[PDB]
Amino acid sequence: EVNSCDYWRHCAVDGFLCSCCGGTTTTCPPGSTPSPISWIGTCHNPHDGKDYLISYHDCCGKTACGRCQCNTQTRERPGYEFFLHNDVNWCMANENSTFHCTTSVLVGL
Amino acid sequence: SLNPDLANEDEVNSCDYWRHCAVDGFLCSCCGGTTTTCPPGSTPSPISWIGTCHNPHDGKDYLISYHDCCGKTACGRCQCNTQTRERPGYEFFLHNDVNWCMANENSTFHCTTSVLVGL
Amino acid sequence: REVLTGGHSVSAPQENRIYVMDSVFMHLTESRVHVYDYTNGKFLGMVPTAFNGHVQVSNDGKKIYTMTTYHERITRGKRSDVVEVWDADKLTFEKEISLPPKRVQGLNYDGLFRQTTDGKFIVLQNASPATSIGIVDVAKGDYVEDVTAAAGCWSVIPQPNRPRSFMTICGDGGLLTINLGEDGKVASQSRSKQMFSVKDDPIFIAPALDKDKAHFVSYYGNVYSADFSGDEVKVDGPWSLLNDEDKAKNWVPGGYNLVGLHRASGRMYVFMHPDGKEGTHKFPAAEIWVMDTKTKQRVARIPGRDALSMTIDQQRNLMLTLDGGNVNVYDISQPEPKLLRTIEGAAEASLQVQFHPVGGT
Amino acid sequence: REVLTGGHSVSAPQENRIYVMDSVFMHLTESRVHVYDYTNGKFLGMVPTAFNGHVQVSNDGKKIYTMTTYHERITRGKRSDVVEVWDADKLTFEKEISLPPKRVQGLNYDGLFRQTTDGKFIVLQNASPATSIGIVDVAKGDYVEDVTAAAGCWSVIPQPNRPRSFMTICGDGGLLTINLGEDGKVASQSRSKQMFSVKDDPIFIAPALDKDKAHFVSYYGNVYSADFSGDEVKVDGPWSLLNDEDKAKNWVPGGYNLVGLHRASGRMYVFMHPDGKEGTHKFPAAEIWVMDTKTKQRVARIPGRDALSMTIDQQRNLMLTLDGGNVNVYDISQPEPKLLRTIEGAAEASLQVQFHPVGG
Repeated sequence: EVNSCDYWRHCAVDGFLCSCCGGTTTTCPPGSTPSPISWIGTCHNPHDGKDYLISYHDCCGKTACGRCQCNTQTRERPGYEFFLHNDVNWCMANENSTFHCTTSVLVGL
Repeated sequence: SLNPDLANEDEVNSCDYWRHCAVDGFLCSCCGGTTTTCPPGSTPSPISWIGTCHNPHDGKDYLISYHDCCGKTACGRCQCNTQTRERPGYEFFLHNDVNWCMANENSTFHCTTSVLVGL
Repeated sequence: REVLTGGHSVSAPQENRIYVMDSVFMHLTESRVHVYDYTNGKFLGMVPTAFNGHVQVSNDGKKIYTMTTYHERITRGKRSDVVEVWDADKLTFEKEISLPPKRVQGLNYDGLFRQTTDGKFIVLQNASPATSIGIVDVAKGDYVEDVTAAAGCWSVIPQPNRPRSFMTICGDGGLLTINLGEDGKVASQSRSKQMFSVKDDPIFIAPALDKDKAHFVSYYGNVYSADFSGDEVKVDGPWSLLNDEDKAKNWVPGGYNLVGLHRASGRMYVFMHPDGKEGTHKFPAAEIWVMDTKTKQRVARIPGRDALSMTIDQQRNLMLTLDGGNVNVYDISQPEPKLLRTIEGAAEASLQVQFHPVGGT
Repeated sequence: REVLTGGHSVSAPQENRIYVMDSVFMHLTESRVHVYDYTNGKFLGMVPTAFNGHVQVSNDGKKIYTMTTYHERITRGKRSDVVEVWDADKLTFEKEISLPPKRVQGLNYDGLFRQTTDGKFIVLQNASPATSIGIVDVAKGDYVEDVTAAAGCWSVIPQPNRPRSFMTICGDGGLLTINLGEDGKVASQSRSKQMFSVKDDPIFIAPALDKDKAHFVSYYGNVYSADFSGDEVKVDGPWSLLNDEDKAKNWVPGGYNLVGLHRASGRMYVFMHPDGKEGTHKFPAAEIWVMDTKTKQRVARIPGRDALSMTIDQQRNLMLTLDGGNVNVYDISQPEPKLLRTIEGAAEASLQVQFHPVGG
């Protein structure tokens, strides 16, 4: 279920799901580096009915994973609200900015 | 038969066109070039593999030189993989599984041409 | 007998040419610009743009500007962000202009990579992730300096009635105007009143750009206006794109480069889809609506062909639309657009198409 | 509160791993190796290999070697041909080894990028377009020797029964054997008698490689053998893959990495298709034939699944086949191969798959 674009935590993912790329929801595939910065989504948990902050950290420094591409946009906003915006490469400040895949890290309520 | 520029474009852009009998790659005539000219900003290879192809229109056989155009990324259009009289790398200049841009200033492969040398 | 030659020019004249910016997202390090002839769908050539290239054509029509990122070993080694200058007719590289290593990496909205009206400066979006606007001096082949005043703002809207002025959309819902001096540094600036509520009615960044004003559409189908005929920008809106029927079926805008303006007539073109709700602002077009910006009424609606981005040519009265892979060519010399042709497979993953400029003085 | 971390190792044991070399010919500057678990089809990771990369795994299983070409600005600027050494478990870059700017750019036949049996030297094909064989000292991280004696020859066939010896196929239809010293320089060499007629019966370069001999198949379905139990290679052949019925339907071999040998049984696996004629030597398999190399007779034939390349794992008795996009996994512990599963979309344009070594 975590490998589907419909999975609730993925509500603002624009990119490849890391869990399809040899990583998990919260870990980079071997040899790709987490971004320290990220866009953030607010996603609805269908089980408890509460909204949670999800941090969409990229994994960087390897070329495109190419698997499980998602382009979901719940509560996503343009670049004038920059940390809510997902049409930019959140690897942009890494030592190597090549985009590999995206994670969906649960922050909290 | 001998002058692709006077022929139907659809015909020269097909992998079945008689002189494309040992092409492995993208036809330059579909990439903004012609059968004998590189697309703008891509460079001819000074070396090539060579094929012998039969011309069904005049019934004669012709030496064809498969020069690449180089220094731009893959054209992506009209990919062909025809293998008439093609041989492995121990007959190197008859072989088409190598990049004939390999000796250019930039070896990035863009597209392949089919240049008529003679009978 | 025959001899292969290079050094050739593009086979069709400039007035026939369009530029399809292929991100090639599946292999984003090999992005490129595909050059097509819009009159017959013929592929004319291409310009390689490495990782997530952006592209524009010089106002004078002689050069193609690209913007890209290299690293010494692609996925490792030292970063070089650059603008490149390419000859439009030979499709050859001429010059590299070094940028600071923070040029925007993202999808190809027009406003991330622009030039002043007089063509003398390239004006680009930076993100480190702190935002600023970068100025490149074309004559000098130099980077000038960051426009730090634009922190917390996004994208570049040139003012076509002034030689080196542009605006940007800010997080306060207003517009910041920057007026450059002859050296590309900020000579003066001004900030408008709030144009839109960021929380309640966020706008799409793509302008419908007239000579002395600009219109923007919102997530909920409203229209906002920025009039820069004066030194102070005067902001207005909203007015609704929607009648009662439209509202009942929840029609909203959606797309990327999703609007355009035919300046002579004042017709604004907008990609629209039904059943709008939170999360549908980048949905493909069910329809294209054509709005009269003077009467504030819709004058036409046609099938969207799942289009996501568009562009307008004032000089030949045309509209191009783009669904990610295919380009549609429309005649817009009358209120109802007419489909002339579709170019299939122009790109693998493009969200931006542009004409080669004709005239425009 | 969750925290994203890197630094992680590949999640499946080495013995489960296979390596699909994706040329991505449509975008050849972003070639890569995809790492898969053959037991369940799971994607485990990848290694980027820039323009037309080649790949192998160190014989001791600890490292991945790639071979590729960079330019300062990709399509312009200074060329750098390299071997890179990557950690096999962390899939991270460790070392770049500089090559002269003539490493082979071409499709991924095994014999273009190999290593000595003892694992101490990488042995690679150059073309400038004049051919030579390049030697890389793994321990030193240095290009140490350029075997110009191999001019007019092609590809590298390691001898599994000697520590630093290999053969290459030459334009005279014979084989050149090179024995490297412990410094990676040529210590001796020899040339066989003509094995095959280059003009009349050209062989595919892909060996069916045993511990002390190698078999090769021809464009017309003959088999040639090279016995290197001694210092001097003894050559023989042809025998035909074909019986009379086979000939009537014009069956011939076709593909790229198109053969394989199961060393315990002597079974040789070959991709075949009917209606052979000039120009069909790279056609996808209609069938896989299973040949007993001792009796020189076919024992079985199965559907080919349009496969183009293969590879064998001796110790788990497995064969993988590959059609450009998808990987089929076969059990070959018995004479008839049994299809276990297919890994769909393992690559966009791959003609080579390899097992992680387990034999040390």
